[PDB]
Amino acid sequence: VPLDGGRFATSDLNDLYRRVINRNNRLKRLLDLAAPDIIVRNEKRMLQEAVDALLDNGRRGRAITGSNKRPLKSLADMIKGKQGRFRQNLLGKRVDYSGRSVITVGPYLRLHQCGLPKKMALELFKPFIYGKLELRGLATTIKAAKKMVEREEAVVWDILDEVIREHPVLLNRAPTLHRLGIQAFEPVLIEGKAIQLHPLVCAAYNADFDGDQMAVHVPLTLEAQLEARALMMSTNNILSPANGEPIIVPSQDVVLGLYYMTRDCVNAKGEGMVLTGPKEAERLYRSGLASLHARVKVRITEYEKDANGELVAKTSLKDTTVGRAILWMIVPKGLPYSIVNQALGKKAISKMLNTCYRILGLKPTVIFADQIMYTGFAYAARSGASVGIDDMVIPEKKHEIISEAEAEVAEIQEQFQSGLVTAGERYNKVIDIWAAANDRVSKAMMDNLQTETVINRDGQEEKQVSFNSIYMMADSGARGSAAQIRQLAGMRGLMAKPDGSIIETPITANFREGLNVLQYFISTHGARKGLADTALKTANSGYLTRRLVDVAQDLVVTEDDCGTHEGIMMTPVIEGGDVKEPLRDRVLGRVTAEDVLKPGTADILVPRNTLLHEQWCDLLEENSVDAVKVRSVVSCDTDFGVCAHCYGRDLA
Amino acid sequence: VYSYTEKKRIRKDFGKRPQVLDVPYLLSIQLDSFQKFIEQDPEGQYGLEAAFRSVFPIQSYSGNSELQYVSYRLGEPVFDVQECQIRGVTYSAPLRVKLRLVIYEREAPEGTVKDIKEQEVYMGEIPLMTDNGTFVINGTERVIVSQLHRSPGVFFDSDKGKTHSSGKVLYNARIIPYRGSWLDFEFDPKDNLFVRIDRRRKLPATIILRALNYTTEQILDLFFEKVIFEIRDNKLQMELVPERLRGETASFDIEANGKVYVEKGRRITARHIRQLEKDDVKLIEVPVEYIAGKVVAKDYIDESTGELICAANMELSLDLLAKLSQSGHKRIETLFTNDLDHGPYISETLRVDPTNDRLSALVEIYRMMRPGEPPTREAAESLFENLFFSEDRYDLSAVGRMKFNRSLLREEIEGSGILSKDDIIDVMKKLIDIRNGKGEVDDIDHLGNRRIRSVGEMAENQFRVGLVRVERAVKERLSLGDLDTLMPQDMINAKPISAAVKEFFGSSQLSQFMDQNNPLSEITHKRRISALGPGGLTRERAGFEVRDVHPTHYGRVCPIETPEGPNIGLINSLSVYAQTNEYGFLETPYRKVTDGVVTDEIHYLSAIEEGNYVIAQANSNLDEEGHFVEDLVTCRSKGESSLFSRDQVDYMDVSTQQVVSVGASLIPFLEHDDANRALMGANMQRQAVPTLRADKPLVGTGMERAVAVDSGVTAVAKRGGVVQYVDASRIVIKVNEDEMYPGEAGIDIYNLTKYTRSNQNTCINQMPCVSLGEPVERGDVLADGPSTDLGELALGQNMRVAFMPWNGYNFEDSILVSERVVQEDRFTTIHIQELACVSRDTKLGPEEITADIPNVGEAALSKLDESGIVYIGAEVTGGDILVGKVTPKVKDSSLRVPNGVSGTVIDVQVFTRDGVEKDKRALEIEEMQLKQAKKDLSEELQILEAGLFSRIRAVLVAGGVEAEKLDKLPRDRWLELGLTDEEKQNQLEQLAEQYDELKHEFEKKLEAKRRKITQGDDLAPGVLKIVKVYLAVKRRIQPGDKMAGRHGNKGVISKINPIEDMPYDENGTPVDIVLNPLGVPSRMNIGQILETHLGMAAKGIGDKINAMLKQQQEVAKLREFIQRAYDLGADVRQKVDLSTFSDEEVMRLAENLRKGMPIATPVFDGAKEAEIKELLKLGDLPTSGQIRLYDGRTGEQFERPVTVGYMYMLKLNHLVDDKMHARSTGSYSLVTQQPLGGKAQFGGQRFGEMEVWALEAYGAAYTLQEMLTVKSDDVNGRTKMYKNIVDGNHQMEPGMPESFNVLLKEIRSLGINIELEDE
DNA sequence: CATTAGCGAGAATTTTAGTCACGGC
RNA sequence: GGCUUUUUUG
DNA sequence: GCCGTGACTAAAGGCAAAAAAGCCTTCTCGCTAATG
Ligand SMILES: [Mg+2]
Ligand SMILES: [Zn+2]
Repeated sequence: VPLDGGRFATSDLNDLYRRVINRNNRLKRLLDLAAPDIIVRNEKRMLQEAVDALLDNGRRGRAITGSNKRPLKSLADMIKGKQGRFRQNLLGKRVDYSGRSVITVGPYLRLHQCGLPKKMALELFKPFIYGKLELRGLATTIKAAKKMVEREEAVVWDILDEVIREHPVLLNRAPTLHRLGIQAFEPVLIEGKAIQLHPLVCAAYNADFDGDQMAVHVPLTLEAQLEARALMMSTNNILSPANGEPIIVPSQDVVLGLYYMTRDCVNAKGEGMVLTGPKEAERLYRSGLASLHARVKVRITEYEKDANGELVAKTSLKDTTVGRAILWMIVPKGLPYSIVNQALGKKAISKMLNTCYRILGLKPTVIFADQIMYTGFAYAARSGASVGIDDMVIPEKKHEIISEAEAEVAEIQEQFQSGLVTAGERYNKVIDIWAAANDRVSKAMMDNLQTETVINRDGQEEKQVSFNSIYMMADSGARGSAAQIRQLAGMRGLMAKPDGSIIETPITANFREGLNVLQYFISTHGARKGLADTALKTANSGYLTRRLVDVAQDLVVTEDDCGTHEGIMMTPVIEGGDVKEPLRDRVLGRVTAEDVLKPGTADILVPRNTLLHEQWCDLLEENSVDAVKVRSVVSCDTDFGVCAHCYGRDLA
Repeated sequence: VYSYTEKKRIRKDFGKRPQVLDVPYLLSIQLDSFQKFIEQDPEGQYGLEAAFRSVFPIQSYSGNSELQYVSYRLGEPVFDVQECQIRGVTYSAPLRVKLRLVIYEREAPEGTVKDIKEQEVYMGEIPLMTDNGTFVINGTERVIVSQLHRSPGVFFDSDKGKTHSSGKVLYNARIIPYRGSWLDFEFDPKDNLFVRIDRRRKLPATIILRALNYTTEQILDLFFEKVIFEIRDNKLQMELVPERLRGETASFDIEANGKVYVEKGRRITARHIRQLEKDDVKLIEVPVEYIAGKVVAKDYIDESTGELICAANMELSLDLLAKLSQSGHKRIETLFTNDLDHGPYISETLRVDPTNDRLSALVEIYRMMRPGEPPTREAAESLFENLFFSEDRYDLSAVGRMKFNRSLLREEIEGSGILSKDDIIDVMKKLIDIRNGKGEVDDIDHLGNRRIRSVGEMAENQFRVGLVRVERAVKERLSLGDLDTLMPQDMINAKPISAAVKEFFGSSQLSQFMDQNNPLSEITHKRRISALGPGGLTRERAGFEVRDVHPTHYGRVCPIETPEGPNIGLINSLSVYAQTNEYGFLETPYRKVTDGVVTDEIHYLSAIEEGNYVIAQANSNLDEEGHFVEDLVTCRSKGESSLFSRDQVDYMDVSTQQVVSVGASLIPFLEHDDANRALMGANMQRQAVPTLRADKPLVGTGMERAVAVDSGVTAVAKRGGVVQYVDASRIVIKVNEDEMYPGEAGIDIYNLTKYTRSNQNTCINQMPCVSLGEPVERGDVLADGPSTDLGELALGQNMRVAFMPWNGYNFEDSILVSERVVQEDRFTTIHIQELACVSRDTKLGPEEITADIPNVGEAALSKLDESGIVYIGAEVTGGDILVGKVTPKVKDSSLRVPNGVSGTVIDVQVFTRDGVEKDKRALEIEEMQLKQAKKDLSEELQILEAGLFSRIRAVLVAGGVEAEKLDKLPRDRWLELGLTDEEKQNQLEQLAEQYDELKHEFEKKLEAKRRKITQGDDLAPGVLKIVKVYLAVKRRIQPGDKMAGRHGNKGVISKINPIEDMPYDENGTPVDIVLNPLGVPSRMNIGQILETHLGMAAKGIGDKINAMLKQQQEVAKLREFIQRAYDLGADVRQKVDLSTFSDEEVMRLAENLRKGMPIATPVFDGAKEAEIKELLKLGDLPTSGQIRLYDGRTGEQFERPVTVGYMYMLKLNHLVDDKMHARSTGSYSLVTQQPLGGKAQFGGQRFGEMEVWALEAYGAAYTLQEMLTVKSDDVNGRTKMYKNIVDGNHQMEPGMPESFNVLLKEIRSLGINIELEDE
């Protein structure tokens, strides 16, 4: 390749070939004149070395290097290794019709659509614009259309909007950890120079809005378009292949808003009335005459599919809160009312959402999820939940507790002064003492924070769940855990040395108050170790992933039935105390290797070669079966494939 | 008391700890290092002198000719820093040395000088420190990080049995020289000692032991203890001491003098030892069978026969006893051999030694060093001698010698540069002691075993290597001796040394590309320590132990400031008060405490000594007399912190700040944040971007003035005085009569750079921040630099923030921004880009740059001049043309605008080679540059002859000429006025004699500037001329920027929102930034909440000052109010009385406070909540700091009051347009026919293999096939689809991946036959 | 006017698995 | 346009 | 005398992106250009 100027850039292969041909010609000319045999030995040996290096460098020994003082690339070098031809140009190759941008959240977008900058749309679909323009007769020649598109004419944006009505696009984030890393969408034109993305899928991508770069590709053929529309839409991906747990679980503020909805108070403005229906409740709240959450009785209607695929309604009165009545708007017909009458934490709602998918199918549940989106965001915005410096209520007793702590240690060290104890005994004593003090302080600060006093309707103090903001962030499960709450107001706890030992003196201070110099220094050991572990784990783990790909990349389902009865007995796991996992889940979604036998002799509870699901599992729960032998892939007989029944029910 | 520069705005601070030792010069580590490199050192122990003394003098092989060094000096630089930056030349100075040539007669006694010749000889160009302390190589600025490496010396490491199944602990000893070959000693699982050299094959240790002319007997004597046996009547007796009775079982009864002392059969007892030492018995009979396991210590031969009965290192038996008894060997010498105390490891190695004559040992060593070579005995001797005794091919340096002596408990700390036999013997003894439990192993991570290697040592080593090369060359030359034919300049070649130095400074693992996008990053990059580079670990070879923080890191390296990613724990920055020791070890300040009194005495303590004393805590309560107010205090002794009495304490930390680096120090309220988010915040603050207009942060650390002054980005008042003339580019300072020089004092001139390109396309601007006619003093701040205000660091802005969810626009981590922010342009920045065009001389006619361009419309030329250069100030757009460069075919290869970028042209620079005609545009730019230079020069003249003609008029007044005539007569006419008065004439005539000299030197310096400007610029070979264009672009905030806080709470802008829709309070003042509170508890970095609350406190005073200023109320009531604000606090060290301040000063301070009172905070002496609440009480804000709000969308009142305040918000160096790009169809790689990669090349994304598996996981097949074949490399097929898309048919074609064929040929390029099959 | 570079073109650390030599009863 | 070397984002 | 044993050696260690820099052997001489 010629660079600027008279110089020509040289490659390693050319230099090695030149060396080899020079030596070959030298030996040829020298041999034609019958030179002394001593010379030809050295020339032959050096030609052997040269051809060796050309075919492979550094393998035998000292490697030929150039002006860079580095080993020149060989033929084996070009084909082996990460920089080799395979892993950089056969299993992966840069492609056209692609773009890179930065993710930005968009609330108003529906589930099955994503944003897109105008510049990206124009650049990506320029090939599509030319054909449509000639079809509409705006321009005749390709060059004229090319001139038109760069001019940003009025018709250009209109035709672009016309041609990208339902043309699917593919979105992925490097690194693409799991198969959910690639999803299709129907783009919609927006302003700016950044891509707008639906919120829930961010949890699936494990992508936070911290500046992550996002990639766009575009399918071309009709087959590719229909393929993406039928498979890669978000609507068709709600249950992860990893497990049946839904992957569209709301997180953070949506959970916070929903929790703020369904939470009663002892007394509030506009409490104790009776309302015709949930529709009236919205009228009261917007007018502000009644508080968002107050215990009242409202007539509600629920539909049940208990009949043979038929919906039946009923009407009664319930003792619920206004907010729950508001939330009842978006609930579809099938779901019973009892599932939206609790505190509605993060665990419940997802589970609740799961229940919908168990009954109403797919379109009702995606519409339900979008409605949860909109309502939760609106009411969280109205909620005005904020964190303040006075929110971290410091426990009063904790202080003096630390005082009394010194007491016992003031004695324990004396035991070492008198020699009645060893270093290990004193170490274990102080470790246990500090652990007990930490537990006591944690319990006390839980007790002081989680509850509050408030006057009832009759003028007496009543105990209800406290409305301190941190408690709404914690108990709702939206973000954080009890460990974080302990770290905020309570004392930090024992701290670990780099090797693994524990410093005798724990961090008695908390983050709300100040920290002395040494304790902050001590805490850095664990933080630095965790950061290093996170930094170096992604290299080792991902490589492991690759080793799993090649071992099992030959497995494709080929035939429906293997026609064998061999299987593996399946029993719930037990360690001698509580069962780690019940027998229910681990046998779910499989088939019976042999028919289920009742404890009553000669009774067939379940026929052989039958799929298992919830309608059958409860029968096992009713009968309380100890174990069952089920079909597995390890026993299917068909070669070059896997029996369809052997793998059983597919997670997706 | 305060100087005038800070009287403009006094910033209140909290804190109760008085300061004892202020922050020193932040760059003292770097500059003062390189300083020690260039001056003339009479001691000859530093820099060039020390390097020369190690190479000079040199002698010939014949010994008749010699070369000596005399003296050296550094020539003056050709240009200054600005000219070198502009012209792209290395700011360097020539090296001048004086050499001595000596000749000795071959027919005369040694020392008889034949002839002498002294001559200055050119050595080359050495780069020099900038006043800021950087390097200039090719118009660019580079800095040298300080390498941290393993200290030369000896270490004893244990593998903890990791490599062995049984887990038996192995101890290995490593000696590492400063330069030379390494050396290792190990224990095998079989419990034997082995030696290895240069990480080579394991070899038995004793091979080298006898290699030093040691017999077996001497080795055994050195390594063991002697036991003596005496032959009595058919008996053997041994001289027993109680001390040697450790870990022994009494096989036979121990008795002497007929009395039984120790029982028979069982183990020894302590009481038996006590009774034996009480009896004091030495000699005791021993049974013969008890000696069945004893190895004879020495050799035994028979005098009569003359044959060897039994040599050393063989087990004895009863028959050997018979021979030694019959030969008269009554005394028998054996080894003590107590496995539990002195294991016989050496003897086992002796039992496996291949030879003993030391000649076959040298042969084996020779074969070991180089396999397959003739075992020449003298060659082996020479190799050993120059491998372990060479003065030059091996060296330990002074520091290595001191460490070696200290480790082996030696007293003297001075020694030679080579090793010794006693040294290796003592190393073996200590290794044996470690194996036996005596002593203890050392730690690699301890700072006492590591040192910092600054730029001075790097330069010294590289220069020494070059000098070694050149002296070998000149030795080879002088080997061909001559009868003084040559002059002592020809035999030397400056090319090797010059090339080595320049390449090391230019391209090296440590010569990183410095990034001065803002002063804080520049400072933290200058003070960075790296463990990479030569003689250090790599990015991958590093383990889990080096990355970890060590308990001795306290006060020396910041534990929380370091880059995160593939390299963690290796690029840790130096701490604040840290300085280097003379040997090269890190040391920290401490205060000596005597009799429970903390005086002001300051000591510097290294790492090792820190383990021998007791160290207190910085935030330890103290009285006014240095007494700890309570007897029980927290202190640390050795990696552990425990309670101690007030009398055991010896040293206390000087201040709280000495634990973090500057980057962490600038973080306010750090003491309430996690280490992780603190690190993230410091790292992000390092990546800040200059603001269009700097604004002081409301909450600060207190060292902002120090960091601003120390960094060389803001002009500082070199001398005190008053301002005379002011300009947006130039500053004129008239010095006072106190600081004026005795001769030619005059005044001082400062030039301010305007919009100069940085190293990351950021705008570097200098801002004059002083008024006319105001006094200045030494060390003040005169010109605000980028992101600087009144000598205070100011990176970002202060926004009205409110923690509240808002319709999900800040769903996960994003930030909502009101359009009011972009209305005021408070975040719009300036970016400067470079476009360069090169005109070389190729074939088909040289590259010609002219406005003549074929097949182009008049629109392209409309922005071009006749000379082919764009006019200054044109509004160029993307896709246009800047310079017209053509080559005859005519081929149009002219430079064009990069795609997708617009801007405005600012400056054009043209470089022309010497001897080449300069075109009209070059002549124009040259003439304006010369006019500017001469105007500046003539200005300095005008001032200087103003002074001297004022002196002339004063002289003529006294002489006799009336003062009125001097005023009336022409100014220049004063010189020619009659000199009739002799007494004054003696100086009146001299006045002209100096005026003529001054004008002549001005003329010659002006001509020098003119010829420098007209000088043809040096270029790369084959390059005729080049042209350079500056583009400048304004960037405004658009959705997608990377905008963050100071506590690691990063985020991305979501969507610009009209201000009417933002939340607002009862007063109607909107809030412009809406964060997401949910990120607080998870990040648990509660500090930012306190920061916001303190922010409210600042402006709680700010508005009130604006109130009186609007009402123009009386000064008196204002004066006390500001007085009341400062006095707030508990036992605050800082106190200010405004009574001394004048009314004008008070008014100026008040009006400068209109934007709010700044508040400082020490990192660990920060303010608590009580004073925050009290200060908020001084304002009219609620104590809880949670005011209600109203939504513009709804107009109602939120049920729960929320927190609002000002917070210091930063914009990072990540713009959407720098990352937003896409490719439809463009170029292709010539090799694989695949699309390229990179925005600059207009390439597309990379189809990651990870997502190839991910796509394959689904049922998706057609899309994968399309991605693989059509859009990647099928040049034969992708063309059809491109045509097919035009017709509207979205039909594909399978084809065959072109890149796959390539591989085939590659495999076909070997002796491997591969081919496809039939259908 | 007189002397000489010169370069253009040509040429001369961690971890694991596997294999191989010695040796032990 | 290939390689090398740094720096940075996730 | 064959299996055990230890000693020696080959091979890999994340994904994507950006931003910079700097190179592509070295020795030798005749007419043109650099130099005095
Ligand atoms: Mg992220
Ligand atoms: Zn099967």
